[PDB]
Amino acid sequence: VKSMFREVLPKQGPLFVEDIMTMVLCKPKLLPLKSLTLEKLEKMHQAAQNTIRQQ
Amino acid sequence: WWSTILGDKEEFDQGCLCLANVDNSGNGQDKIIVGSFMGYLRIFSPHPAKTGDGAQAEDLLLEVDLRDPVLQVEVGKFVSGTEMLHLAVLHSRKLCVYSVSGTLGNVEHGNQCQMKLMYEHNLQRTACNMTYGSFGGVKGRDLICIQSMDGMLMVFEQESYAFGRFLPGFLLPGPLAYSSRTDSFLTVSSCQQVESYKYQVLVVDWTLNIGEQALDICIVSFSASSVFVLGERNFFCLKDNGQIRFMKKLDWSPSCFLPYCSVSEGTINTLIGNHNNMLHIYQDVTLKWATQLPHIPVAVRVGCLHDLKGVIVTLSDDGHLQCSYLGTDPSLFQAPNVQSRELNYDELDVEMKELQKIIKDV
Amino acid sequence: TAMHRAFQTDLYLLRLRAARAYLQALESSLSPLSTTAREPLKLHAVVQGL
Amino acid sequence: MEPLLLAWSYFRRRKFQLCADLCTQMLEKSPYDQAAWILKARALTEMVYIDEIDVDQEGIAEMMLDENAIAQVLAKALFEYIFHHENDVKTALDLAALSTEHSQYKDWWWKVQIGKCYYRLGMYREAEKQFKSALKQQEMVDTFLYLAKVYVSLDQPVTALNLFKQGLDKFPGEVTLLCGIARIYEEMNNMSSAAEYYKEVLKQDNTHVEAIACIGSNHFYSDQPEIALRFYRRLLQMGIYNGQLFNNLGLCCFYAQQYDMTLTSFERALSLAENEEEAADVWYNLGHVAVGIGDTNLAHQCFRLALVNNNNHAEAYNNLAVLEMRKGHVEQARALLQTASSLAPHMYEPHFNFATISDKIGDLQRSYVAAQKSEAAFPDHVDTQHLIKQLRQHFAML
Repeated sequence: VKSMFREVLPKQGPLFVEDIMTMVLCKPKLLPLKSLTLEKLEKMHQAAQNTIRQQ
Repeated sequence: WWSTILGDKEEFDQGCLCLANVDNSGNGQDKIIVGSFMGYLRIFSPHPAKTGDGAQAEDLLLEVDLRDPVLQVEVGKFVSGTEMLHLAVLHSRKLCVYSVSGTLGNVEHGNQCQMKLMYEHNLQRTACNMTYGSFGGVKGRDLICIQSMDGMLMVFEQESYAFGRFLPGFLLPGPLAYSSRTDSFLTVSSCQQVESYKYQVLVVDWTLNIGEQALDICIVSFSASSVFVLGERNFFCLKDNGQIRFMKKLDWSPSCFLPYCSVSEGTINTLIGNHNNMLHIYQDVTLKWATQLPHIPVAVRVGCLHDLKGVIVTLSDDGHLQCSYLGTDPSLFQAPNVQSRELNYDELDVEMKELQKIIKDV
Repeated sequence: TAMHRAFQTDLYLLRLRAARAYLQALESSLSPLSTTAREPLKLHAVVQGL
Repeated sequence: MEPLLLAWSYFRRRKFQLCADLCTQMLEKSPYDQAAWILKARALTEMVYIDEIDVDQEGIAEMMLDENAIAQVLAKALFEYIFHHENDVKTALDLAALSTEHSQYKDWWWKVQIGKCYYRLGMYREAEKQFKSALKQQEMVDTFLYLAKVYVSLDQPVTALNLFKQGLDKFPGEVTLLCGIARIYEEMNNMSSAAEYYKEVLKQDNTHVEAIACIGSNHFYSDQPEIALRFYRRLLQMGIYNGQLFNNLGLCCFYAQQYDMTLTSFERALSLAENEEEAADVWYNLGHVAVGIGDTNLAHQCFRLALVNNNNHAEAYNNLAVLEMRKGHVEQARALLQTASSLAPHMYEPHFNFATISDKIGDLQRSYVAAQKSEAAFPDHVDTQHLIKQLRQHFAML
């Protein structure tokens, strides 16, 4: 008499009965983590533009 | 755990910190010694300061200015006929020895030592650095060498200057040490040759090409005798004959290092400091634990802090002396060699979710 | 039950942040696609261009 | 003298720019001082100094940046060194050859360096005979990274294996050797024997960054999206704080069904993005989120903003025009796949997807050359082999 809480689930699903030729998407990509040489060489080259932007 | 900031716009490098009990106290509770590019020598003993949101007074015990650059300080037994410990202090053109005496005044800034210069030694050349060791095989006492700036060896016994010869293969001064067991003067010139000259009164004994220069050389034994050399990029471990025991390649660049005591036979533990404010503890090549630092160290020592073992002091080049910030428990690289106020809150928490007022944040 | 309301009010800013950046370029017509005159536009730097 | 010491003591704490001016302040005090001349040299060397190749450590790549989980799974010695940041290799090679003839042994450093000069230009074999002789006298870890660097560029994957088991038993448990061996296995996609070695560079050395992602990516594919998160929340706590990591942290929490950190991590990833080509890829991965909730109107303007922030994003042109074919715009879709293919002449997914639009219409000649390249760029596909044999029955007779 506390509670019913009876929500009966169907216990069955929509099984497939044939395969269908469909269109599939490109899959999501994890970006690479740049190395500590690539982080240094990009930072040096990014400052190489600003010193030639004034000269 | 503890912090301080000493001086103002004074610079430091390695060799400007030691950890010993120079006053020959019976309890053996070691004390800090801090040099500078000025003469402002300090001597510390930081009391256990709790988390009470206050700055405790009388942090410094004594302070004596010498109005001269202090290159490198060294503790050791430097008076003949006694087994006491004496602080040895190097200036750029003079060499001093200050036998420490505890004064009649006690703690809280009573100038615990007056500078009792036992013997000043005049210099013929300006020096780079130096080291101490019982050369020749004498017992109890320890003698003192001098490496000049252009490079020559002026050995000084506690009574007087002994003799002098030049250092071959010089182009630029490098670090220098004396092996206790194999009784040789181990150095490295600028031509990447780790050399070890014989003490006798020059022709080389044995060399080894190592590829680059090196900052600091340390030699410990515990038994296993082993010569450690931290290069600019790599990190060696030499056997006494000239055999590379192992190596390790470092992607970062190191700052200072110290191979303190071990936990097992054959193993020996080492601390390295980066320039990314990171510390690294090291069983022989195997990394064990690595946590951050507040700054870039320039010298590291390990001693005893108020009857606690496994203490790490981090002197910078600005005046920082923050030490042993209790990563998980302020222990040695041994498996919990000390608790040392290990009672704390936590380490390495899990959850990164905010979960507070995210609803109605629009 | 706290996780469901955390998703919606974070996704509700996401629809706004997208459309405020979508219309910021559609009025400037930055997109290489069209509907009225119906061609796309692809362009590239060629190997001889060095 | 205090200026000479303060110059050398600035080099020890590597204050470089404060060192070179104070050292050349001592330059006019003498006609020639050999100590200041090499200190002005060597402090100028370590301003920038890189050795290896651009070794940017992927997590999702097999060949020409393809995705995964749909495929499968004396004092002159340092004067020589000033030429090596300037990369004038031939001029350095003269005084390198001059000095090694001055002392024709006890210099393995000059032996391996001239071989590095030969590899810097392209003299493969002349380098390959050079520093092999230095290894037969000296045991150094970088020389194993020198012999086994030229051999992989000479394309012999079995000759790389012998060095990586020779020096591994003289330098036991060494880290960067164990990373070099698992890096050539990912070149041949030998992940059966690659990811065991990356479980050893994590056995000892538990904070090596470039072997934390390459395990935490090879678990996000092949259906361990919860374990792959644990390798990325730990990599956050080291404190690197990139924009690329808040992308990868956003993707792993969604596929592991952790809906709290799944999207705040993307808004922090949209911000603090370096280039304008880089904020495209965070909009693109946001599209795959938007297909997951089912909103297509949201998803249609996520690939579009990835496309206006960066054209020639070949994975988005295909991905936008599956959403078009869901609506009905056939001729619109068949031109985006037409230009997704011409940007990526690999990566089978536009090629196969062309041959299910152009097959339903009836053009069985272009829908063959479409599904021809969806076999050569990825064999062992299932629904290509149910399509070529669908077409080759039409081509013979009725």
